[PDB]
Amino acid sequence: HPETLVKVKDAEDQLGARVGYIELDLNSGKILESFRPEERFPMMSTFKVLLCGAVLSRVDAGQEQLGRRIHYSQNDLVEYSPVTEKHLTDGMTVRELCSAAITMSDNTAANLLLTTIGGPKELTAFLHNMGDHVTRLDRWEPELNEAIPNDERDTTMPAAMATTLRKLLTGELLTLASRQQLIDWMEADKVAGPLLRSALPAGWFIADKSGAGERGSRGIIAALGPDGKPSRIVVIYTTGSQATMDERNRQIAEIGASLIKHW
Amino acid sequence: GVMTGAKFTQIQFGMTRQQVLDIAGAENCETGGSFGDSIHCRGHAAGDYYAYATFGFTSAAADAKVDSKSQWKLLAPSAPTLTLAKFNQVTVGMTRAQVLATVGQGSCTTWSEYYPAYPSTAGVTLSLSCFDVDGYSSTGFYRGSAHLWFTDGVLQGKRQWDLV
Repeated sequence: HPETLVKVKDAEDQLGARVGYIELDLNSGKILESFRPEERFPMMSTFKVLLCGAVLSRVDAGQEQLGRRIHYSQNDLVEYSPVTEKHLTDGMTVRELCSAAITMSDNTAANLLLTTIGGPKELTAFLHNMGDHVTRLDRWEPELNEAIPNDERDTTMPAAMATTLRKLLTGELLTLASRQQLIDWMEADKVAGPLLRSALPAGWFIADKSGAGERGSRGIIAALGPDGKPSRIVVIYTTGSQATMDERNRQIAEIGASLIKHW
Repeated sequence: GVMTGAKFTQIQFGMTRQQVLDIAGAENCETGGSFGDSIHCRGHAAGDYYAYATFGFTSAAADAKVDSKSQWKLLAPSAPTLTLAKFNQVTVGMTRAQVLATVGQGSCTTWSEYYPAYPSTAGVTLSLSCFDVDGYSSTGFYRGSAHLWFTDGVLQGKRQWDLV
């Protein structure tokens, strides 16, 4: 809706930084609204949905078990490990690591999962093979958040991420069980409270994943809709702003308010 | 207020669950789910989440005692002087005092500390985060840091990111 585009452009001028935006109809794939949809932005932790989609694809094909226990050690830990730092003795199952990576944005969880699938290059090959020739993960946590200007490593485009999220959640790529599990993890997101969720009315469905990075980078991908079911994909990225985390949060939340008001 | 580094230092091993909630402010805190029977308390927004502390307990009992303290972005180093050269001088087997003398007495904060045999100190584990002059950040990721970990007060390993 053009009022949301007005809000996105206003968020741009208030942050002093590029904002990328797309609304996709979930079932048809039709682009409903967009701004800078074919410019590159750092994914930050939004890649962890794609990571666990790859993990689930391995489960589908019998190459992985969600119940498999991974024992890791202090040398595996990287900055921001709220779940994994509490299970050095007992380890964590693959299911528990995807839960921690998606619902808590746990960085060690994501690195352990990257190791199980063979690394960022293999995630990129997975994306390539499902027809996304834009999104690329090149590094591990935490370096992938560096957001160097004009650096295409660890970036996506809003349109590419939106289309790829649609294929993961509704396409035939994942089995029905894995489609449901990935959506369930995203619906159980614990860390994106101040973003789209703060504008969401009662009775609506949302499954999302946020990200934050260096140089003011911030973003969210979501499947949301009224009547307790997802019916659109929304992707919002920004990078380059010197504004505070609260102000970047508020700008994304206000885009969400406009998105929901003019649904 | 929210959870803070001051509150983190005031909470001690052996405190009950109620003592922890009283110091942290229970409205900041949660248990269950991903955190099990630990108590997890949030501070200011940071990264993709919030500065936080996580307090582990000997059991799920109401009289359970703190046997583990973890934090992220609540503590800041008082005088960060770590460098890659100093990191290179840190050797497995060093005591905590030998490490601190090597990397700088004000370069480190406690990442996690756990007493698996509480109230005994046997097998105590300690993770420090240590920072170079501009490596610490309270709201973004670190830009020059090391993880140094100990068992029974003896350095077991080290890892660094972005030191020069």
